[PDB]
Amino acid sequence: NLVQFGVMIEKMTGKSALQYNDYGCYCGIGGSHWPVDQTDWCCHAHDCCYGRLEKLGCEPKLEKYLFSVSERGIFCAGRTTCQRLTCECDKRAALCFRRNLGTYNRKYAHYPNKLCTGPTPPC
Ligand SMILES: Cc1c(C(=O)C(N)=O)c2c(OCC(=O)O)cccc2n1Cc1ccccc1C(F)(F)F
Ligand SMILES: [Ca+2]
Ligand SMILES: [Cl-]
Ligand SMILES: [Cl-]
Repeated sequence: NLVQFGVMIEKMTGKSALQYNDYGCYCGIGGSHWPVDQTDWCCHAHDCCYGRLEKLGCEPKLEKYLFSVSERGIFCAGRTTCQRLTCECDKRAALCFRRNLGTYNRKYAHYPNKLCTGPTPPC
């Protein structure tokens, strides 16, 4: 249930959402070992954000929220607090991606999971 996040990613980065799937060791489902770069740390932080939401009773993988983008930035909304929290985790990630556009490297898109090595940093 990832239409909204993808749309947020595209608005904020100018790239297709597909460019952030399987990026590094953390972007995409699950993740492990040490983040390859700052964009990947965004995804590590995002996974941590979702785990916090799951411990609150939310289902952030499934929640559908509402959002807009102006110049003031990204405005999050939703009927429930869980939807709004999901939007906040995604927003922080999309902003993090935009902020690190400067070190985004195409070589890490679709990164083979065997190249993920090191310890798994804690949340
Ligand atoms: C960037 C990202 C994710 C992350 O932010 C992350 N931390 O792993 C992500 C994701 O993470 C949620 C999680 O693993 O808890 C699952 C599926 C696709 C994901 N993607 C890619 C993505 C995002 C939005 C819409 C579509 C896609 C996709 F996969 F189609 F490219
Ligand atoms: Ca992930
Ligand atoms: Cl976060
Ligand atoms: Cl609803």
